[PDB]
Amino acid sequence: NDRKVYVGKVVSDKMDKTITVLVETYKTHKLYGKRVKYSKKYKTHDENNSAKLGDIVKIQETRPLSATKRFRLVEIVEES
Amino acid sequence: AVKIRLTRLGSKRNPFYRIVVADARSPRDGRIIEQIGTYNPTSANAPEIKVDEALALKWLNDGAKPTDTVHNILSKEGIMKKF
Amino acid sequence: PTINQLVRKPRQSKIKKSDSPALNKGFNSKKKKFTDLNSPQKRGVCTRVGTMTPKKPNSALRKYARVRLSNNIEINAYIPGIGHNLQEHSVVLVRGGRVKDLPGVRYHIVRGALDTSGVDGRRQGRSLYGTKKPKN
Amino acid sequence: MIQQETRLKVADNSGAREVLTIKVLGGSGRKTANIGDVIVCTVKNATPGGVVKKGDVVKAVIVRTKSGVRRNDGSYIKFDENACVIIRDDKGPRGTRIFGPVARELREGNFMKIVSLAPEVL
Amino acid sequence: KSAIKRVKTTEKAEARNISQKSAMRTAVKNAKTAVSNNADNKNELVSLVKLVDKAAQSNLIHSNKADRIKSQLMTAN
RNA sequence: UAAGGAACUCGGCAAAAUGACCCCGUAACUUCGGGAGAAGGGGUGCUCUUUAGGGUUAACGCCCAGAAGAGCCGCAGUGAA
RNA sequence: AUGGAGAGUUUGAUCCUGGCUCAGGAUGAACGCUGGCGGCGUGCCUAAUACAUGCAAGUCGAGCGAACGUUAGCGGCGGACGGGUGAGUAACACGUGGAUAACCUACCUAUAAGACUGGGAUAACUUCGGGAAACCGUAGCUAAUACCGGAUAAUAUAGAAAGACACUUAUAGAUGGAUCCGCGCUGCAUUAGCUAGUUGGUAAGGUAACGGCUUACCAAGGCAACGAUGCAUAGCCGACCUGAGAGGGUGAUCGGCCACACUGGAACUGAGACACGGUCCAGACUCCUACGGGAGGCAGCAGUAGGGAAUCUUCCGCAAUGGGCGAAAGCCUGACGGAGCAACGCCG
RNA sequence: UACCUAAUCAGAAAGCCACGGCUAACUACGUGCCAGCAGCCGCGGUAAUACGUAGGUGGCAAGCGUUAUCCGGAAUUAUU
Repeated sequence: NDRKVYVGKVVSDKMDKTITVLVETYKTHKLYGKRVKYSKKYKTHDENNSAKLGDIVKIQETRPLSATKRFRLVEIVEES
Repeated sequence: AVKIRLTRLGSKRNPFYRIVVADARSPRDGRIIEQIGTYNPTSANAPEIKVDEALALKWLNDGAKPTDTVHNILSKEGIMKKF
Repeated sequence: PTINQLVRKPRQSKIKKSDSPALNKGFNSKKKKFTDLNSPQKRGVCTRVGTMTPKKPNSALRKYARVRLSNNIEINAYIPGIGHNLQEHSVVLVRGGRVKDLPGVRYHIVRGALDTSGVDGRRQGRSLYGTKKPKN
Repeated sequence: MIQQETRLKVADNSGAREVLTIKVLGGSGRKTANIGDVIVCTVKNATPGGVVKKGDVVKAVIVRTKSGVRRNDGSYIKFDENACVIIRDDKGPRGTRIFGPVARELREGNFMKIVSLAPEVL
Repeated sequence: KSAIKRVKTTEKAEARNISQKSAMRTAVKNAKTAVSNNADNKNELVSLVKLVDKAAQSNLIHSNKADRIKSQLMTAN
């Protein structure tokens, strides 16, 4: 048992140590066969490490303790 | 009360019973706690008593007996004479 | 304002009109709606006698006894053959079939069916047209 | 004291909801009528459905009146509003149920059917 | 024919006198009252013993709810 | 002024209804001004708390009433015109 | 690639695009009938058609009070499970996975467990005024492995009532549900738009869980085309035909699940519901009638009435397969089995 | 009381349809725009074996004509 690797890009940035993150999910047409895509929306409890518009972050699985934030991790994968 | 109920599933008027650790409150299609492969009483092929109760050894210690009155069916599965 | 369009026109199916306008009918009385039940034949109420004398490709005085069926429906029905029912105000099964190039009547009437079966004159049918009395 | 041009509230499920007195049967010169009296009225307000439609001439019998009748023992019994029941020709209710209390003066008027369906009889 | 009280008895166990359930609720009403008043009822946590001569000897409360108060108690000492 | 409520009469003639403020809500039609106070539905006494409206004002002293509660009395609170 | 593919239709014959009148099998079928015999199956398909019914399923002392293993009736114990019809969720509801720092895990049997500790007592027995039944009165009681919390183990580091020559804290053997996303879902031109704590913030609790649940506050044309937001409304699937394959269909079966129980609505001690025949409340219904009442499964079976070109008997048994009662024994069952059923296909 | 070669009594595959055809199919009478026939054809105002009876014929199978429901028909919002 451990955590996951919810790495993505943070677009929105609210106050009170709160911000949402964007993920990625593949999608294909079973009846047709065309390939598409979709991005998940999960908030993360950050302080100053997680920026916005560019700065990537590697969020890990953890206790939600928020209205939307399912995972919490300040570990940033990049910095715009 | 939790014995080896014979899950009566398959076609109509010919259910393929499969001995499995089931409860007495859930007859026929209920809930199997420890599945034991499946019994074939077709009497037309070699593989018949193909029951795999390798994980059903823990079931025989607190709630385990006969559900569909299968003494000869359990006779092949001799996992006693060790207590 | 701000009301633009995105989705374009797709490949819609060609418009079609259901044939035999007398089947799949059922006017409700508790909801006053056409409750469809996929019925290939309804009832009828013979209360008229037609007489289509002039026409085109017929050269004979025809007729069309308008018979009102179930679900409050009225259609120009006609009895095909020689059968001459003499029982008015009686239910008559609507023959499952339309006419062929006959301006006026656009439906047929089944022989017999809780009414005047017909005549025993013909005997080459022995299947429809209220046939009976099998010759030995 | 129900006279001509008097609106009463029907107390049954016959379809009618309000009627208007047209004439008080009982004799030539009769002016008013009380509980246990038959009168000819017309439906002024009906409910969707039923057997009685609007603008119909039917016969009814008074069962409740603002001015209560007097008993022979010296007792009185007044109600809060006037009401009647659309009867047939053989003193039979046209409805199937009665609402509110009913006077005990209908027992002497041979109205067993109407008095055996009333919730209360005082 | 057989009164059910082992299957769907959610409302079957909720249809009679609640006086004993209300009387037990008044006894567990000092949960924070005795803790805020430092009562001797929650004293000596070696027992609460409360697992050798309590649960079976004489007990009539809830499950999870009681377990929550049966964790800090009976173990603190 | 009991029951009823235009049954009176050439005809609701003459009575009788409605009416002040405050709040909500308002149709067809239209020469776009209007219709419109459309229609319709609520509220109003006295006492004590609060915390606040322009203030005579530092002031929310005091007072004009702004809200927000809590109470008391009668059949009835623009208790009359 | 076991490898589709007729015409007419237009001059007086014509080619050529185009559409079907028309060379076939299928037809949950009925049908006017000429329907020898039959193995097997479906049968209010027309009908969540209204309502007289036969009617859900009875019991138990190894633990207690008849006259005589349980015989006194309390206590363990399916009325919601067998079932029935599918209007009802255009969608995790089902079809379909890992799962759970969204997680509870009551529960079912074995061992610790020493039968310990506060106990009176309980239905029957029965002191019993009357009542058409439509209900108060007169009331003492007697039990039973019915049965009662604190100090000595479990997130600390503030054990009992009794089994034959039953048993309890801990838990196992076992066990039912809530959940993430990846999957099934109509179009409007004769409508072209919708959410405002729409979009993310953390704190009053408490349940399978974080918690935009409310918690203090939070934006402009922002959301949304991913027609979100309106509808369409259907029980979902495992399936059978099908172009020759390329294309296309995609549910009658028979089981899982999801429903429903005159109509709604609010609550109710024992172990997991809104209860196919417990409550209360109201509404329009059912019928007899002592003036008060009873109320309705027929949504369990088979029937009377419904209009079906178009569909099962108010018949026997628990053989057996069951499970629930229940030391065995006893004991339960229109669950289920067997007979009436039509050319329903029988091909011999 | 299946298939069954057994007692071996005599218990019956008829039928309906097109028939000039299209599409494997007819001769005499009776009809004669009267009626029939009547998907496609059309046949009826005289010599309609297309009509109705008799002798029939092609089909198939204990029967036959009928009604509403997919696909041969043919790509026909074209997707090959």
